[PDB]
Amino acid sequence: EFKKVAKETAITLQSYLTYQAVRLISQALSETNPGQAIWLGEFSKRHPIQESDLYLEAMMLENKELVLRILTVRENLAEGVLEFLPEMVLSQIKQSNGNHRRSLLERLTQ
Amino acid sequence: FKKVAKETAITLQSYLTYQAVRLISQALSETNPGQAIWLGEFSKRHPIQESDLYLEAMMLENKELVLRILTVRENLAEGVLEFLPEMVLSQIKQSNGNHRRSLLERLTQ
Repeated sequence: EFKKVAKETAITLQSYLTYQAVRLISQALSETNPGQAIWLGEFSKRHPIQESDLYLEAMMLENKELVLRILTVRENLAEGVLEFLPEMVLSQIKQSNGNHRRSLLERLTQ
Repeated sequence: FKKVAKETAITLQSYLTYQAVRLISQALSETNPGQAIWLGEFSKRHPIQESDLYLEAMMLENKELVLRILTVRENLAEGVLEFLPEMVLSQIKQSNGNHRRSLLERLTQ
């Protein structure tokens, strides 16, 4: 029952999947149309993918076709990845937690 | 879809840690301002986006806080992870529609 945190994490996740889409598409383009990939690279320097909506809106001024392609790719990733995440993250934290704990307590002894 | 899932899972891990620290600091600033102010200074010196290093770093300075972060992040992790796929997937669809409509309008305008 921490909504503020759920909200901010969801929003973060949204932008991250957006970035994750741009990553895939960038690789694709680095093969197919290099000149366009160079553009995408430097575009992403001028605009933080962290504000994905501001990023996408900004892109509309330059390459509408890509925006659309991003919107699609991002949603597919979302479908493919989202459901596996809770189990995945929870046990990662658990394992990480254990290792830090056992490590920190060993330092006290040693 | 596997590589993405792992990278996302790591980020989310890293992120929830941050989010924990944040929540802890909010309380610390209400309670032990000296500690909170130190926490601030520390965060600047060590990048939270690197939790595992960020934590090991802090193990050399405030073991008691490290252990608290670990407990706190896991509480959030359990309270939040579950409602995440519905929220994000829905949130994307919604942003997706707006963006499409906006864009397709601009095209003819």
